[PDB]
Amino acid sequence: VGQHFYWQIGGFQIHGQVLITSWVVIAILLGSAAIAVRSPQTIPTGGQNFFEYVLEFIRDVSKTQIGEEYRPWVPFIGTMFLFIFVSNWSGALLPWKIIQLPHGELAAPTNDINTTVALALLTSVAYFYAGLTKKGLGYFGKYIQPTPILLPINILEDFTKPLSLSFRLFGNILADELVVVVLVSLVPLVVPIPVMFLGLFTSGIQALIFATLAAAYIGESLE
Amino acid sequence: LGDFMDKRDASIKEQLSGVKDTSSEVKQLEEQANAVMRAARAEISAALNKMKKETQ
Repeated sequence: VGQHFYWQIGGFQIHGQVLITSWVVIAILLGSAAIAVRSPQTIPTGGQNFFEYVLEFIRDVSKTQIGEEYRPWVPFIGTMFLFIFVSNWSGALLPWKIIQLPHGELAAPTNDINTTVALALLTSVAYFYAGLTKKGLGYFGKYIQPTPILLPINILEDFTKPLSLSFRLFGNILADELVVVVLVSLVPLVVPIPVMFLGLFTSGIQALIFATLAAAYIGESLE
Repeated sequence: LGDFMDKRDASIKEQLSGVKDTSSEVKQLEEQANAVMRAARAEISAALNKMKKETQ
């Protein structure tokens, strides 16, 4: 219910949920990835099997969509998959109503503006750079050979697509926060029992659809 | 996390390459096993006929 910020000034007014949630989720993700890659065997053992299953999932969803050179963007789209996956599970699970904050709240990284618009902005910078790379440096995909009208709408869609994906992530995670907060504010938690399954299913497939939607748009960057 | 499956597939890769060069070597060695007795039998009849001319 308190989603704005708290006054931890650092040169500009910065959001507190953004900072702490994204920092701790990146920290636990790298703590999971780093300690289990120290001593891996050639056989897919206990955690290495799970990590390699995730990575071959990313290999398939990156091989089917983009083009001939998806492998350097597999790190980007894979860290994006892992981020959305663990942040959705942490929003569904990790307790943040018993801990109280004097100025605001602390639920998830995508609840606020910054860590969804940052994903949109990084993807858009990647699309413009990859378009100036794979295509020439005079005119990127904007240039209109067949139709004499599509010239402004080309840059207009190249502007309105990242914000659209941002709004997708918004309308998912903010809706999920509303579900969980009003559903635990109803009464003692005998009611969330069937709804938790639907939330888990939607969160997992939310991670998957964000992954394939990043893949599709670096595919358009390739095109 | 990539080289671990790269190795497990590269084993099948080197295996199929080995069987290909193997089959090539099989046909070549059976060709030479035919060829050595064929060369002996042909050249011995050659020298037979040539020395038989001078014998006549």
